[PDB]
Amino acid sequence: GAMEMLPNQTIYINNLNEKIKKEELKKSLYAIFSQFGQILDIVALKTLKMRGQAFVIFKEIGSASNALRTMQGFPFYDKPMQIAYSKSDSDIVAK
Amino acid sequence: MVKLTPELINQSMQYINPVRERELDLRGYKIPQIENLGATLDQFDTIDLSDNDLRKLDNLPHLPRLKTLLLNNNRILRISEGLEEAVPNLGSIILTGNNLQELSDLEPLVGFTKLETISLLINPVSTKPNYREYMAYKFPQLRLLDFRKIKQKDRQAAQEFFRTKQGKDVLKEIS
RNA sequence: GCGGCCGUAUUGCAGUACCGCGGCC
Ligand SMILES: [Cl-]
Repeated sequence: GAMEMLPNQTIYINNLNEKIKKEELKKSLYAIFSQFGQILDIVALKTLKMRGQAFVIFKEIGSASNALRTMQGFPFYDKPMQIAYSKSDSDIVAK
Repeated sequence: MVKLTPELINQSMQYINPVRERELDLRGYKIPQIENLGATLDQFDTIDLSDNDLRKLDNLPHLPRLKTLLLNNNRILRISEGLEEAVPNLGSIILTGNNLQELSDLEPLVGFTKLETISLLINPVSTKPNYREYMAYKFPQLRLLDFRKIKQKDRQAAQEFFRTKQGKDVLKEIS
C-alpha cells in the first residue's frame, strides 16, 4: 500500500456528488464540518481533474482528526464521503 | 459562567467566511443563554454559536440580515415560538449535536418562510419513527435535511402516508 | 430565460471568471 499521512489540519474528501453546484457544495461542506472546529477555508473546483473533491482546512489538527474519524463514509447528498489527510500542507496555513 | 456581552461580541472575530459571507465567531465561550445580540447591529449573514452551553434557542433581536445559524454542540432542548419575526430570512439552521427530543419540539420552526436547510444530526429527534417523512410533510419549503435532499417523490410519499389512518394516528400523537 | 426526471463518463491531492456529455417531460 501507499504511505499513510500523519494527522494534518487539512482533510481531503472525494467521491462527492458531482451534480451539486460548486457554491452549494461548499456551503453544505461548511455546515456539516463546522461541528468539528473552526474552518479556515474550503478548496473545491469543478474542472475535470478536481470535481468530486474538496479540501477542508481546519485551524486545529484535532478538529481534522475528529472530522475524518466521524464522517468517514457519511452519505452526503446520497454518496458516501471518502476522507483522508491531504498529501501536502495547505497554502493558507503557511507560516 | 460566561455572559454573552457587547464586549465579547466586539472582541470576537468578524470576517468574510469560506462561503463569502459576513460571520461573527462566538464559538467555544461556554455561553449559557443568548443575549445582547442586538449589539451586532445586524451586520452578519452568519453567527457561529457552536460549542457553547445553550439549553434553548430564544431571545433573538431583529436581525434581517441573518441567513445562517450555526448551533453545533450545545444542549438545546427547546426553541422559542415566533422567531421568524426576529430572523425572517433564516435560510439554514445547523443544530447538529443538541438535545431536541420530539417531533412536536420542531413546531417552532414551521413559520420560517425561507428555511431551506436543517441539520438535526446527533439529536434524539432524528431517530424518532417517521422523522424524515414528517419533516417533508410539515415543512413544504425544506430542501436539504441532514445533508440529504428531500426529493419531490419523498414529499409525495409522505403526504400519501399521512392521509392514511396509520399516518393520521401518528400526527394525532405528535400533538 | 427557469426547472423536473432519467442515463452516462471522469474516482481525480487542490488553491478557482465559469465548468462534463446525452435523452426525455
Ligand atoms: Cl489553502
